[PDB]
Amino acid sequence: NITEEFYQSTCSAVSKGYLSALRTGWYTSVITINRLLEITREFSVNAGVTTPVSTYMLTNSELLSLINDMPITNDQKKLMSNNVQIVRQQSYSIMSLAYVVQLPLYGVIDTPCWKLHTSPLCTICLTRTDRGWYCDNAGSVSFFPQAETCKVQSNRVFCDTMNSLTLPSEVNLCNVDIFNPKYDCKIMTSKTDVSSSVITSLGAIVSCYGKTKCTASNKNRGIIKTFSNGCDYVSNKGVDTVSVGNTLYYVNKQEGK
Amino acid sequence: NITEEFYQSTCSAVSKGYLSALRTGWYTSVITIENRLLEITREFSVNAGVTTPVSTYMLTNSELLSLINDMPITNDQKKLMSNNVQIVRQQSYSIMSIIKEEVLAYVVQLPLYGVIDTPCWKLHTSPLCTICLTRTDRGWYCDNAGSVSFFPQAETCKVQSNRVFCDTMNSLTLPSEVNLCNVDIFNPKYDCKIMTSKTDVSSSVITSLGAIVSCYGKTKCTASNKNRGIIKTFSNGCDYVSNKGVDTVSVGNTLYYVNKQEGKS
Amino acid sequence: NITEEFYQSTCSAVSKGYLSALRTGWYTSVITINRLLEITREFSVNAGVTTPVSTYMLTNSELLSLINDMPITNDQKKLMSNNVQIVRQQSYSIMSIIEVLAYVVQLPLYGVIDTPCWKLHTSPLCTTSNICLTRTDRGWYCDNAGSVSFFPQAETCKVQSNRVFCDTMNSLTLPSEVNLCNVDIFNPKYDCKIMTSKTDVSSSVITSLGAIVSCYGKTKCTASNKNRGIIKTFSNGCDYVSNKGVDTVSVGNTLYYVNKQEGKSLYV
Repeated sequence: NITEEFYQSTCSAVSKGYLSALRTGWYTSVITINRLLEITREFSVNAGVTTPVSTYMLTNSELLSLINDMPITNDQKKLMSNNVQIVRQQSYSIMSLAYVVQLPLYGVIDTPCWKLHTSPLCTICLTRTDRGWYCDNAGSVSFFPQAETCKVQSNRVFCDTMNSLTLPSEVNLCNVDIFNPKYDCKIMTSKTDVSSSVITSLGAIVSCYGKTKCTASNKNRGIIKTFSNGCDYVSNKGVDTVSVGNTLYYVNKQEGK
Repeated sequence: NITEEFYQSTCSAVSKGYLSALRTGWYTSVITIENRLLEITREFSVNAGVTTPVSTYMLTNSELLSLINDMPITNDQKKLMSNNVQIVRQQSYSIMSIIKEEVLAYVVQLPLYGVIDTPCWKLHTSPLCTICLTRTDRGWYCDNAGSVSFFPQAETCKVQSNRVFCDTMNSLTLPSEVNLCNVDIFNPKYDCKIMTSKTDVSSSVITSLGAIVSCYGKTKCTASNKNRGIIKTFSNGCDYVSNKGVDTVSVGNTLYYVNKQEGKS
Repeated sequence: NITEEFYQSTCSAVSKGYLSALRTGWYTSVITINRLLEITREFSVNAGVTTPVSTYMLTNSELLSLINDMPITNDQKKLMSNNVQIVRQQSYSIMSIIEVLAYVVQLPLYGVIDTPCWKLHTSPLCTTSNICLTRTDRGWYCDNAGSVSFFPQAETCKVQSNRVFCDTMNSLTLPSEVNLCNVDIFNPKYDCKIMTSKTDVSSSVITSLGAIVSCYGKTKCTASNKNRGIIKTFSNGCDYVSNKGVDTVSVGNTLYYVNKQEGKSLYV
């Protein structure tokens, strides 16, 4: 269900097909008491505040029981129930044996999200500067600039709205045209050639300029492409590595023994 | 007394009343050991020789107060750290040393606060439309030797009650005139950082003691109470809600929760 | 081998002499299994994903064995072998499905090595109604296939001795002409990023081998030695101090510590 589109005119790639869950609240629960030994160790090691929330601190069934108590839709309950791993990673446990457990509440769910990657475009060079995750919100778009804040599992993304930036939909036009009149796209500029590569979700972007030699290879077939002056995109189905000068980039994870 | 002031003219809220402690140094101490040893060994194996926070196994409550007493600082400083060992541990590191022949040696690293008891405030912001503007520099501010230190990454400051503890390592220094941006974005004494839009935008932001709601264009925004129900239907404006009288806010189909929701005990 | 240059004209300092290793890939390995107890605890505490990769999860020798399997040069293998601590810190371990316990270990592959890196620190510079400027792009820079990779988040780079290990995931690519911003902020070959003020500002910044002190307006700033007390009183300007000769700096009532302060030892 996940796709990636490449836009040569702006030297940027967009990974689409994700579905959202945006944290807009917290649900708290007070808890009192072999298992006690593990809880005690955790709090001693982390000075009274832990994350993720471990199974010792809260068991798989106790968690589902709390999910059921939460004041939310059934589709929401169902979604959290299938992603306890992420839910735990976005939760906190705080000592006050008494301690308080703190779980996320998702204000909105099943909205489109996409991730944006960018590379230099030269003729002078321009690079778009607003990389990261975007999600549709209440008719606008929430943008999440810090990579830490969004967790992905298959086609589901879970983001924290605490430090998000709200933007109009017209930002999408920057993908096609950097000089568009409806929104002022953020860019960075240079007066000299620059070459590099960026690994994206389903491939890689290669910006190759000036005298630099750039090549792409396959583990079995060796060198399959030599690039010249341009901005190009390569699929992870047909390419395993990219080379920019003497720097080697790996498009796929390299499976070991 | 912690308070929150809302400023409609800039669509921003400021949480005030905090008192500061800014880390400007480190105090180190070498520790040797010939049950507790088992826990220390595990910690270092799991964290590849460097840990934070500093656990009670690595350094006991009384050993810690003893070190706080050794540190070259004021008594009010000593008193402050003594009442906040939890935070102090969270801002400290423990580093394993060489593989000795007959002992386990490691170094413990504790914060030294270069200044204390200065005012801090936290700034939240939401979009203001008339074309829209949003102020950009959210986060913690603290007074510092006649200027203001600004801490843009939320991770860097720890709060407990009315005390804040921040790390000066990656701070930005600014003049006091930055306060004037709260009331007037177009003031002549300082260039307030803003982000702009040519189209309507709607959103909400949860603050410390409430929430801000920016509602523009065709979007429906409402605020509700548990008891009662819908109190307020908003139209085109920037409004603030107190967490004493409102529990939830709705922007289009997105629901925001102003209070933490208390669950089964 | 490691030096630091101060540039008064820009109120900035550059630490040089480091050598690079830039992560551009991952090497994965599937693993099946007293030791089992520790592994189980780690996954229960961290909800199935851990970093760093512990000795329980992967032993010192198993690690070197994997380093030997990796498709890379010998100098690379030699470098990682001397820095297992860092390698573990940059690696992940992820549990799978289901005494029959499977998990995947994830190690960095360094696309390039032994290139120069430097770190950039900056402080406010004020002049003339006063105007004041601060350069905004602090952090690590490394040479990379004829250009320069910049790493703005401090988290991403780990240092040990004169070696730096950085993650290219969130890097920004820049031309070499950025170096000219060290000497001249208003240079014509590159547009240096700056932040501005219309009022005086004073502060200090601790660098790798010293500290920078920006002292302006009515503020009093001093520098001291433990063995000699006050050795300098500053006036309106931007100055640098070496950590060999100075231990503390004072800006108004705020005290900064240039060196780590050695304390009392304990025994158990």
